Amino acid sequence: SAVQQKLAALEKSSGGRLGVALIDTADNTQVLYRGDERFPMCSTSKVMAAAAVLKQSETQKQLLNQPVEIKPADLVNYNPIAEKHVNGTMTLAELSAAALQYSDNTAMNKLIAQLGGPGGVTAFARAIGDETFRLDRTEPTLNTAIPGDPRDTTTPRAMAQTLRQLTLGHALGETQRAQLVTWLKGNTTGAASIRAGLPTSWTVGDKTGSGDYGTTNDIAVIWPQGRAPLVLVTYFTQPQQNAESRRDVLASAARIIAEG
Ligand SMILES: CCN1CCN(C(=O)N[C@@H](C(=O)N[C@H](C(=O)O)[C@@H]2N[C@@H](C(=O)O)C(C)(C)S2)c2ccccc2)C(=O)C1=O
Repeated sequence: SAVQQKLAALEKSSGGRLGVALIDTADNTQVLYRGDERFPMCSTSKVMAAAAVLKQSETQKQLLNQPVEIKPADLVNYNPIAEKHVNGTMTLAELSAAALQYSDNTAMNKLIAQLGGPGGVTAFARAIGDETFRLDRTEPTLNTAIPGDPRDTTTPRAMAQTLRQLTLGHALGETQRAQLVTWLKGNTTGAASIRAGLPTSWTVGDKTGSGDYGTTNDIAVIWPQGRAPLVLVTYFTQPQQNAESRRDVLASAARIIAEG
C-alpha cells in the first residue's frame, strides 16, 4: 500500500528496524509493518503489569489502597517517584500511576512482586488471549534489548490488539478500565514520540519505552475529534548497542499513519 512504502522509506533512512501496528476501530481494519516480528518491549511492558493488578482489584475491592513499603534496597536505576517515598509507603494505585505516567522502574518491580513474579504478568496476558507477550525479567535487566533475544518481547500486532482490549474492550471491569485510560492520558514522557506526529486537537494516552540498542518504543490509544478511536503501536531498535534514542522516528511513523 501507500503507507507501507512510506514507512519502509522511513525505516531505511533511520538505519534501524521499525515495527508499526495500527487498529482502526471504525471498521476493525489494521495497518501493519513488521507486525509479526518480535521487539524488545522495555517500559511498554508496564501497561501489562498495571492492568494485571487492576484485574486483581475486581475481586479485591480495596487492593489499590493497600500500602506498600519503599525501602532503600528497592530502588534501581530510575525511580523518580519512588525516591520521594523512601522509608515510607506508596499505595498500589500510586505505584501503578508512577510506573505508567513517569515510567518509574521501582514501581514496576513492586507491581511484579504483587503478581508473584514475571510469570504472573505473563499469565495475565494469556488470560486475556495474548499468546505472544512474554515478561522474563524484572527492572532493569529487562531492557537489554539484545538482538535475537526472545526474552521480554512482543510483536506490534499482538500489543496493539491487547492494548485495544484493555482500554477500549472489556478485558477489565468498567471502573478499572476507566482508571487505566485516565492513567494513560496523564502520561508525562510521550511529548516527543507518537504525540509529536499527531494533530494537537487529538487526545492521546500512551506509554513510552527505551532501552539498549537504541530501542525507542511507544504504544498509544488515540481519540480523534469526532471519529472512532485508534490504537497505534510503534517499536524501533538499532544495531549499535550504545545507539541514541530516536523518538523522532516514532513521531514520523505516527505522522505517516495519520495521513491516511
Ligand atoms: C545491564 C543492565 N541494564 C542495561 C539496560 N538498561 C536500560 O535500558 N535503562 C533504560 C531505562 O531505565 N528506562 C526507564 C524505564 O525502564 O522505564 C524509563 N523509561 C523511558 C521511557 O519511558 O521512555 C525513559 C527514557 C523515560 S527512562 C534507559 C534508557 C535510556 C537512558 C537511560 C536509561 C539499564 O539501565 C540497565 O540496568
